[PDB]
Amino acid sequence: MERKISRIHLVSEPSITHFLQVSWEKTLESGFVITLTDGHSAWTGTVSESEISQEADDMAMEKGKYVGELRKALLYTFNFSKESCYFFFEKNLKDVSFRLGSFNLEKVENPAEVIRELICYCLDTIAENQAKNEHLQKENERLLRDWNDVQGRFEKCVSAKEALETDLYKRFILVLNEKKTKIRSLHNKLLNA
Amino acid sequence: MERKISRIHLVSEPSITHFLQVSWEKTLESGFVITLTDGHSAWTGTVSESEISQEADDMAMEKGKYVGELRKALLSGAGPADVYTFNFSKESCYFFFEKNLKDVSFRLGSFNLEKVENPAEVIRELICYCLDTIAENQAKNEHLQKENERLLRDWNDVQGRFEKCVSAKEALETDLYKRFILVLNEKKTKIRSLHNKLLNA
Amino acid sequence: YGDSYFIDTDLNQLKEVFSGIKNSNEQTPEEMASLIADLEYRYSWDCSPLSMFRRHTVYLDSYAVINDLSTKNEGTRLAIKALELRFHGAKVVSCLAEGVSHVIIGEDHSRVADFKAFRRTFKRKFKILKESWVTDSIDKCELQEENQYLI
Repeated sequence: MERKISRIHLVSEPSITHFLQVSWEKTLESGFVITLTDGHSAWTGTVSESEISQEADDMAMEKGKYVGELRKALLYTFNFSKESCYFFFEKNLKDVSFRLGSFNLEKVENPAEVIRELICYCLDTIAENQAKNEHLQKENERLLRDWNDVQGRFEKCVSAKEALETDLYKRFILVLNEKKTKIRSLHNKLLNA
Repeated sequence: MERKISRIHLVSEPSITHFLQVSWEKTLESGFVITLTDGHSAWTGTVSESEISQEADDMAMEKGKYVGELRKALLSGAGPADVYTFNFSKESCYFFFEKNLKDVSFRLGSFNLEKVENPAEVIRELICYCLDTIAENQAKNEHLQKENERLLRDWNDVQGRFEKCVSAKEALETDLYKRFILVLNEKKTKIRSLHNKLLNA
Repeated sequence: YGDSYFIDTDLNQLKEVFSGIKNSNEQTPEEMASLIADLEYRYSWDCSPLSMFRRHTVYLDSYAVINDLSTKNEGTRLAIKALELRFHGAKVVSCLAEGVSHVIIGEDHSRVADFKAFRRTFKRKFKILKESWVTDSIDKCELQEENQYLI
């Protein structure tokens, strides 16, 4: 799963941060595979498409608002209750006050396994995104070099065209001034001779 | 002094993991402080000099590759070149990961590790640093692809302008040539007219 | 030279005549704007597609902040305006001066405030013009007008 560990705060220990592992199940409405760890216990809750469709409109409030709350929070002022294994927190915002989802999490006895999953996904994501960044520097450098080369090509084209136009105009001015001198000489000859 | 995330895969302990979150000093060829953790108990310790290489001779492999391999195993990413069975023994507080060539027990490094009580915050910081690096890499990808699109658009625009200019500059120069042609033709017509007038003058 | 007084010269004659003349541009860019630009003026060639900025002097808008010539914008195609200006007899003055009369606004339009500072210090006031006046004009091989390309 896309088990992204997102930092959350405890109810009694705000300074010590739990990492709400925001996973994926190919769907976003059904929440995520919510695995939680503290270094002393594990909370691996497998919430599925069973407390979403019915829990969306149970409190006389729209599914869209419920799904919006899930996206804005499950994916701030976070609070986790260890005693009940139930991820609920005070969402003290504008017109929002309720237990966000009936997320009765499941707890496995060994925190080492959820720590395994967290560390594995963390380092895999670091490696994947570092390779992504590497070929992105590669592509960015390639396009920067291409753009600079074409800009220099246009520089050379403009310079060459301006030089050719200038020298052609100068030669034409020489020829035309000589022709005009001939014309005025013919004017003088017709006037006198 | 920093902690580098190396989740060595324990074949002997698939349930209790072990991270060799090395907190190394400003040395690599000499004894480097390597720190370990499992999830509920961390294993820290200071590695001495001239003793870590005794097991390297027990390994009977190359030196210099020893320092690089220690860095690879300690830092992020287990090195494919010399794969060690990550037998981070909790039964002895001695995280031995060894390449037992020619089917014999050959030890790699003398690591004096001690079991502690609460590595929870340390592992929290470890995976937090991992995912902070992930998030900054994602933001880097975002602005990198933004710059990619911007440079591609500018490259296409400059290429189009350059192609049009190179294609039509010869035509423009020929147009200037024809302009000179017409000007000189009318000048020569005037010259011929004046010459004919002078012939009758 | 090969130029005659009674035989009209064609392109072949002109090329041979011009080839006979040595190639040397010993003339300062102001003089192309004054006398050589008048060749396209007195004989009505100022409407040439690729060279129509002969008497139009623009601002090479390639800086994030105006009146400073060190903050060149990188990764953008703002230098095309100068080269297009350099494609003709346009005096490419990189800073706001009396020459600047066609401010070709590129990918940044918030810089108009800095243009207001020097829009009164110089006689021929420059006007805020879009990229169509320069960047797309020579791409279309023309010379757009300020009124139809404002902003």
